[PDB]
Amino acid sequence: SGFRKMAFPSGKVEGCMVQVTCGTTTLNGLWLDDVVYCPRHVINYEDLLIRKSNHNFLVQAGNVQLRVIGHSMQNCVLKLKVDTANPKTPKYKFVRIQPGQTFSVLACYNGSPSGVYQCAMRPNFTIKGSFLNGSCGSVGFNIDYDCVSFCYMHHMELPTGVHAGTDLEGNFYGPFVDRQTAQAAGTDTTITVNVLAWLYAAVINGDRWFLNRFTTTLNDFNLVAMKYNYEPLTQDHVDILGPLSAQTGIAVLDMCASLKELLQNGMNGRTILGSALLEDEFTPFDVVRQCSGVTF
Amino acid sequence: SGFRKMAFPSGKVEGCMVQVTCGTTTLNGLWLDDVVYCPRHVICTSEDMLNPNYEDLLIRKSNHNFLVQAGNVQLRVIGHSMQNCVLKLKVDTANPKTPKYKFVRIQPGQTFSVLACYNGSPSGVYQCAMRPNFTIKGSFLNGSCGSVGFNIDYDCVSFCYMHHMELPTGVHAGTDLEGNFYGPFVDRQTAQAAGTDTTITVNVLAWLYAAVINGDRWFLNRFTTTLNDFNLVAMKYNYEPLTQDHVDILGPLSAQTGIAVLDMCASLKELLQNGMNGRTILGSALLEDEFTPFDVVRQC
Ligand SMILES: CO[C@@]1(C(=O)Nc2cncc3ccccc23)CCOc2c(F)cc(F)cc21
Ligand SMILES: CO[C@@]1(C(=O)Nc2cncc3ccccc23)CCOc2c(F)cc(F)cc21
Repeated sequence: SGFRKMAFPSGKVEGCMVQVTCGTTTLNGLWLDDVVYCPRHVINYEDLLIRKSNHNFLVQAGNVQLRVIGHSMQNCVLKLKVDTANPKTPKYKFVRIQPGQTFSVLACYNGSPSGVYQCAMRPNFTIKGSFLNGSCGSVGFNIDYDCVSFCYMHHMELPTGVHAGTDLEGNFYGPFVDRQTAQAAGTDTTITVNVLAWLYAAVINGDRWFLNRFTTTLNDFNLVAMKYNYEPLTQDHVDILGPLSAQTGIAVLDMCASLKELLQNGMNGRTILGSALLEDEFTPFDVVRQCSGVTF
Repeated sequence: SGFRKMAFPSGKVEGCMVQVTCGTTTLNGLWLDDVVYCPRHVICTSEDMLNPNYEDLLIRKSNHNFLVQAGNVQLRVIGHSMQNCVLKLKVDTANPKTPKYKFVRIQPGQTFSVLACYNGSPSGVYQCAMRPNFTIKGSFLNGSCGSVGFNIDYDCVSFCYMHHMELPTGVHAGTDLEGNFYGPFVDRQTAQAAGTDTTITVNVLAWLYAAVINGDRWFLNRFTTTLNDFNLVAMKYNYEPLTQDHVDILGPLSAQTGIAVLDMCASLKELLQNGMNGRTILGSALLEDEFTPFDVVRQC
C-alpha cells in the first residue's frame, strides 16, 4: 500500500553528469559516449560559437578534466566532442515527450547531482521544477527496461518561477527562446487523463468516497472539463485508462462522472491519497508501474 | 525558484541493492563491503511469523541456505549473524560499488529518501519522513522488504532505515541499520497498531518559511504568540508540541525572511483556525510537514 510521487532511480544518469565551464558561466553537461551535451547559452549563437576554440570549454567529470576536441551546435544545445568515451554510458535514447507526460529530473550544480524529483510537462510546456542558479543543463529522463530515455534539458526560469527547457536535440518545449527578453508561460490547464489515473490509484489504495453511481458521455465530460481549465479527454486517453478500469471495475466514463462531481462540488473537507487537490502528475503508466512494482 | 519534494540521487544506493533468498522467501539486501544486511524475517515461514524464535531459527540455518544475487552474479555466503532485527550475511566478495557510508538512527520528523526495490532491483525513489508515531507513509508492495532509507551529505550515504513491515492501516515500520525498530513495533504477525499520528510542527513552519522565500506571503499576519499559547492551540489540531530546540533550529530561516519564529507560529495558528480559503501555499492545499528546516535551507 501507499502512493508516493516517485522518480526513476537516477544512477544511470548520475554517471553522465559533468561540469561545463566557458568564461564566467558554469553549468551542467550530459556526457554520453564521446559527446558532452549542454545548453548553448553557456557561450547570434552561430557567430559566438565560431569565435570559441576547444580549449575555451573546460569540462570536468568528477575530479578529472576532459579535453574538448570539437564543438558544434544543434538547435539550442551545444555538443562538445571529447577525447574520452564515458565508460558509464548507459543504453539511452533521445525522446521528445508530449504535454502531460511525466519524467524524473536529476537536479545538478557544478556537475554534481544534488536531488531527484518527478514532474510533468505541463500543457503550457513548462515544468514546475525546483531549480536554483547553476542548475542549467540538468536533465529529465524516463527508464524503460535498461534504457534511459532523455527527454529534457533545463535552460531557463520564467518570471513566475516555472521552468523552460529543450529535448536533447535542442528543440524547446513551448514557445520559449534562450534569449534575455519578455517571455511568459501561457495559462496552464489540468492534465485530465493523469487526474483520472490518480483517482484509479486512490481506488486501488482503498479510498472510494468520491465514487458515484453515475456515468457520462465523453462529449458531456469534455464540455464540463473545458469550463474548469481541464485538458480535453480523447478516446486515446479512454483506451489508455482501460487496464485501470478493468482492475478496479470502474469504467472510464464512470470515473469521469466522479471527476465532474469533484469539480462542480469540491472535496468537502475530504482528501484523496492525502491530498486536498486533484493530482495531475501521475500518468496512467506511472499508476500501473507503482501499483504493480515494475523494476529497473 | 520552485519548491518540490525532492529525493537524494539514488545511484550510490542502487550499487548496493542485492536479492536475498532463503527458502521460499525473497527480499532485498544491502551489500556494503563484504556484508549483506537484510530483515531477519527472511529466515521465517508463514508458520513462524506469529511467534518466531529468531535465535533458534538462525542456529538451524547454514551459509548455503542463503542465496544472494547481485545482478546476474550469485554471491557466496561465508557467515551469518544477527544484530537485533537485521541479519548480516558475510559474503566472499567486497562490493566494489560500496560508497562512503554511515549507519545513523534518526528522530521523528526527520526526512530521508527511500529506494524501493523488488528482487534486488531498484524500481523507484521517493522522499518521506519518520512520522511522530514512528511509522513511515511509504509506497511498498510485497517483496519490498529490505528497501532502504538514506540521506546523502556531500559524498557520504547515511543509511537510516530498512523496511520490515506494513501495519494494517497501510503505513510502514522498520529498523535502523543496526536492527533496532523505530517505534513500539516487533517483527511478528501479532496484532500491532500505529499510534494516532500527529503533524510535524517544526516541519510545517520550515515549509511556511520556504513559501515566504518563494514569494508567498498571503498567510502572514501582524500577530505573535508565546510558545506556550502556540502549543495549547497546536495540540488541539493534533500538531506536535514545538520545543525551544525547534525555535532555535528555525533561527536561520527567521533571520533570512525577517519573520520571527513566534510571528510565523501566529500565522500557523491562523491557518489552523481558518483553513486556506481556496488558496494554496507552494501549490499545496494542505500544510506540508515532510520538509525539515535543513531541507528548506538545502533546497532554497
Ligand atoms: C542564467 O540563465 C538564465 C536563467 O533563467 N537561469 C536560471 C535557470 N533555472 C533556474 C534559475 C533560478 C534562479 C536564477 C536563475 C535561474 C538567467 C538569465 O536570463 C536567461 C536568459 F535570458 C535565457 C536563458 F536561456 C537563461 C537565462
Ligand atoms: C514480510 O511480510 C510481512 C510484511 O509486512 N510485508 C510487507 C511489507 N511492506 C509492504 C507490504 C505490502 C503488502 C503485503 C506485505 C508487505 C507481512 C506478514 O506479516 C509480517 C510480519 F508479521 C512481520 C514482518 F516484519 C513482516 C511481515
